[PDB]
Amino acid sequence: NPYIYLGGAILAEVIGTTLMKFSNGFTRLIPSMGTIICYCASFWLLAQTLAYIPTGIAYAIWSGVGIVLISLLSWGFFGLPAIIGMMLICAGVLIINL
Amino acid sequence: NPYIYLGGAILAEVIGTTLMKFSNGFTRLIPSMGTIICYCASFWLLAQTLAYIPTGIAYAIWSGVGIVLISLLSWGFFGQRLDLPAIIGMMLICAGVLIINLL
Amino acid sequence: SSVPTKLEVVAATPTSLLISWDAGHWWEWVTYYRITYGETGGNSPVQEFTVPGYSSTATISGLKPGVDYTITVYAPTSDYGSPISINYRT
Amino acid sequence: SVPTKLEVVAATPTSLLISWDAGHWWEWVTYYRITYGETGGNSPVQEFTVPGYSSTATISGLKPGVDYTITVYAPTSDYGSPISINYRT
Ligand SMILES: C[n+]1ccc(-c2cc[n+](C)cc2)cc1
Repeated sequence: NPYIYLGGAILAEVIGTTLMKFSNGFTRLIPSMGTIICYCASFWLLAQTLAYIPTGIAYAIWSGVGIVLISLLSWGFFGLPAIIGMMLICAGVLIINL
Repeated sequence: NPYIYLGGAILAEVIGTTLMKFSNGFTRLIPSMGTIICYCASFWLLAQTLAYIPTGIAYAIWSGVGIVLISLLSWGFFGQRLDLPAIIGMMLICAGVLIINLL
Repeated sequence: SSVPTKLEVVAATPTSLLISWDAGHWWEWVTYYRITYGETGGNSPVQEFTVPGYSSTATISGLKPGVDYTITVYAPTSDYGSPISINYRT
Repeated sequence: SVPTKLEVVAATPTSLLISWDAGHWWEWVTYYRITYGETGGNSPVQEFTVPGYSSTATISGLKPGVDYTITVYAPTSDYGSPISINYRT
């Protein structure tokens, strides 16, 4: 359960930072509201998932899947040690996940 | 100095997260207002340094130290829960982070 | 050792009431108090509106004169203390 | 690019209802600032702002017969030059 919301907060922050790179200086109204909604949700998600799991672990896990998923969908439509290093942290999560 | 105005941003977030445990689901005023303020400070300084510092360098620095900084603040502010075995997983998560940003 | 404390009616009016409460200490301050009001007889639901947690006062309007009402000031959750409820006849 | 097509829909001797094409969803800005002042310049101009989802706005409190200049600025100049026109009450 607790690692479902943490990863849900990961997806939320990743969607927020990508909707930020699409929008300009918080001017593009539709993705600007998306970033606010994504953030307000993700902060409310981290606030609730930090009471369950140890915080330095929810920290570490997030920085992992963070760049892991940000570079995962980077090759999606937008713009080697990045593929194996992805599995490295991914295994590091596997020894701190249930 | 760019790397040091990053350090203010990373520590502001480090401070703000430990307050978010006090925020009590954003239902306790002072910790709830405290974590939004600390994060606003982190925003202000990261963008101040992004004009000088490359991306993955600043992010993996944030990663390793952030995993280190609050985990020792959690071992003091609150304590420890732990629902699995390997602490080294976070160091090799950080390692896996260090080898997809820098590498 | 609970919050909120001392729910009192500052000002009155046939169609409006002004109430306040002891918000407690700074560490006891919350982000949003929700406040509910309805008839004492209880032949209707309960109107509800929220108010930010940095204000110890709230204003209610649209009341019917002469009727006895029951006001109850809550908290975000049930961990801060039991809700204080009072009565008043306009 | 945006805003585009600034024209006056309705006109009273003392008021003007203006509208523009706010773009299209993914090019919707967050706000448009509308600047209206006398076409001469004996006094400064007046200015307000309208949310970006809104494509129309009202301008009240004008003098009858006087010609005015209305400008609708984007949040920044990156969305194109501000469209400005002229009208006489
Ligand atoms: C403002 N803010 C954004 C992201 C985090 C965050 C914390 C820890 N990690 C590893 C990633 C993101 C904290 C605060």
